[PDB]
Amino acid sequence: QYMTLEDIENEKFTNLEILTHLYNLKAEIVRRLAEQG
Amino acid sequence: DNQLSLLLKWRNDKIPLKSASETDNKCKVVNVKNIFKSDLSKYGANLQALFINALWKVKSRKEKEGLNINDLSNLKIPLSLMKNGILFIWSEKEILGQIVEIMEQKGFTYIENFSIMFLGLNKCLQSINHEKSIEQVTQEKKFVMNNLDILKSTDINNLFLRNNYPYFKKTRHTLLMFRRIGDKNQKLELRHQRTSDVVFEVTDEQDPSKVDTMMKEYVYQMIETLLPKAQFIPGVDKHLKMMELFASTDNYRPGWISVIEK
Amino acid sequence: QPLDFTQYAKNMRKDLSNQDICLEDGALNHSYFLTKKGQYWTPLNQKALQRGIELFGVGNWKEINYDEFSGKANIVELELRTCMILGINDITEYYGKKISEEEQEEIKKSNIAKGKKENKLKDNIYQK
Amino acid sequence: SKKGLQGLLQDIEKRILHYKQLFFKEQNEIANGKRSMVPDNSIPICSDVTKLNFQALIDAQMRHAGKMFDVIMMDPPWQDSLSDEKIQNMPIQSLQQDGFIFVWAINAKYRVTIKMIENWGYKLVDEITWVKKTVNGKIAKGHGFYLQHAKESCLIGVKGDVDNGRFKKNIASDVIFSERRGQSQKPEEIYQYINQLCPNGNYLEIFARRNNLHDNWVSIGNEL
Ligand SMILES: C[S@@+](CC[C@H](N)C(=O)[O-])C[C@H]1O[C@@H](n2cnc3c(N)ncnc32)[C@H](O)[C@@H]1O
Repeated sequence: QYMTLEDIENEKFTNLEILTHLYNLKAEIVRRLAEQG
Repeated sequence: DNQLSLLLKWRNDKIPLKSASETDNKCKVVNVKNIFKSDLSKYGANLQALFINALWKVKSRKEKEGLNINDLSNLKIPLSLMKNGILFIWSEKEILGQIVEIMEQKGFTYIENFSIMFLGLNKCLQSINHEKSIEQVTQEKKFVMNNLDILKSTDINNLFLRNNYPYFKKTRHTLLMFRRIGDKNQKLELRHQRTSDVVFEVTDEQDPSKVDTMMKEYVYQMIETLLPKAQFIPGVDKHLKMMELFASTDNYRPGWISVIEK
Repeated sequence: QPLDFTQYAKNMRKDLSNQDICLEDGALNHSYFLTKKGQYWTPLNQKALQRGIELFGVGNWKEINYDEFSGKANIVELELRTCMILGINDITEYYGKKISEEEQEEIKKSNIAKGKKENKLKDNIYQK
Repeated sequence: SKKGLQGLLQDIEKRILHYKQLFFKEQNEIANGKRSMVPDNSIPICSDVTKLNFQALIDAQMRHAGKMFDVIMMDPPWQDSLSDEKIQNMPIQSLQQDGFIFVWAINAKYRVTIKMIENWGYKLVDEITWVKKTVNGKIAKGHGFYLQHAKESCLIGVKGDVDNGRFKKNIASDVIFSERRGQSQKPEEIYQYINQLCPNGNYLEIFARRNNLHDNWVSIGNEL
C-alpha cells in the first residue's frame, strides 16, 4: 500500500503479501532518499 | 441463550383482531361450493392481496382431509379480480415446485417465501419440566410463553419440531408470495422490509400445517404491512382490496373478503 | 462391498486433479492448501529458482523473473526463497555470487552449521 | 518526511526482518509436513465448469467407485458469475443416476432453480432453509424488497432408485439455524445432514471454495 502501516499489517493478508508490501514500502523510502539526494 | 424472548416476542405483542359481523360493511363473506371452480371475479375486484389459506392433502399429513394440488390449476384468477397484486399460498414440501409451476401458468412470478420455524410444544414443555384440544394447546402455548426465561438454557436445536417426512424432517411451514405486475404505470405501493422473512412459532405436533390463531394474525399483519393502501378504511374506499380463500367460518377479518368453502 | 475411501480419493486425485493439488502417489498436497490461491511455490518453481541462480547472479531478480519464471513471479518471493536456499536471512554478502545447483547445498550446510555454532539457528535460517 | 522518514526506514527494516522469520517458520513447517485444514480424503478440482471435461470425471468415478454420485450439492455463481443457461448446460444428467441434488438458490434465482431441477430429470421433493444467526443468537435479518431476507434456500431434488441400501429416510432437519461464517459461506451442518441422508457415499460439489472440502467429496471450483 503506502506509508499507512495498519493497511499493510492486516491479519487478512498472508505473510507473503505482507512482506511484499513492506518491500514495496522499502522501495518507496529508497526512492524518497534518492529524490532527496 | 437461545434468545427465545426475542424470537417469540411477537406472541406477546400481536393481539388477534376481532372478527367483524356478517351484516357489516367492513367484511364481504361469500360462501361457495368449491373455491377452485368458482368465479371469484364476482366476489371482488381490483385486488391487491389474495391470501389462499390452503390446507393441502399431502402424504406428509397422514390421513388428513385437505385440498388436492391438481385442482389448483382449475382456479381462475382473471385480471379483473387481480390486476397488479400479491398472492399468498400455503406450500407443502412435496408440492412446492408444482405450485410455482401452476403460478407460472396464471401470470404469477415468484417473489418471496415466508417460512415458519416450528418449535415443538411437547419439547418446550419437557424442557420446562425437566388428541389435545385447541384450547389446551393455546393454554400450554401461553404457559411456554410465560415460562421463557428458564427455557433459554435449552439449545434451540433440541426444540425444533422434527416431524415425519420421507426425506428431511418437517420443521418448517412455507407461505409462497407471488406477484402479478399486470398493467404498466399502475404502481402497487409497498412498504418494504417491515416484516422478517423468517418467523418462529411454538406449534403442536399433530397438525403443524394448520396454523392456529395469533399466528395467522402474524400473516395477516405481514400482508397488511406489505400492502398499505390495500387496507380498507371507510369513507374514501369503494371496494375491498384484500380477499382470502378458505377462510375460517367464524373469524371474518375486517378489510378482507372472506371466501368460505361450504 | 465397502469402498476404501482413502484409496478411492487417492485414485481420483491421481486422475482428475492438478499436479499441485495432489502429489505423485495421489496424496493430498497440503502445501497447496494453506497458501492463497495463485501464490503457491511449486517444486518446479524451486527448480527454476535454482537454475536461475546457476544461470544468473543471485540478487538480480528481474532477469530470473523474465527468463526462468516467464515473468509471472514475485521478486520478493524470489529473494525469500533464495534466503531459504542459502540458509541465511540476509543475502547482501551473496550479491551476484552465481552459485551452481550442485554447490548451493554446501553453503546452505555451512550457514546452518554457523547457526548452530553461534546459537542463531532460528527455524533452519542463520539469523545474521 | 525528513528525519523521521529514515526513522520509518529503521521501522520498515525491523518489521521486514520479523515477518521474514515468521514466513520462514511457516515454510519450515511446510517443509516438515504441516497438515492443512482440508481433510486427506478430499478430492479437489481446480477448473472452470464451462471448460471441465466432465466425461473424464464420469469415467474416473466409474473406474474408481463403480457407481455415480449420490449427492450433488451446488452453490451456483448467480448473476465470476455464470449465466443461467451456462449453469443449466452442466451435464448433471450424466453425473447422477439415482440420488439427490442439493442446489442452493438465492431468492431472485429461486424459480429458475426449480426449473433446473425439473430440467435435469430430478423431481423437487425437499427444501432446507438456512436461517442466518448472529453471534448472540438472534436472527440475522438482511435486505430485501418485500421481506427482510434472513434465509437461504437449498432445494433438494431426487432422481431415481432411493430405497436401496443407501439413502436413509426421515433424517436430520429441513432447517439449519447456524451462524453467518463468511461471504456466501454455507453452513457445515448441511454436510452433516448429507451424511445423515447418505452415509459413506460419494458426493459432488460443483462450485466449491476451499472451506467446502470435506471427506469423500469430489469438489469442483476455480479457486480450489
Ligand atoms: C456462491 S459462491 C460459492 C460459495 C461456496 N459454496 C462457499 O460456501 O464458500 C460461487 C463460487 O463458485 C466458484 N465459481 C465461480 N465461477 C465459477 C465457474 N465458472 N466455474 C467453477 N466454479 C466457479 C467460485 O469459487 C465462487 O466463489
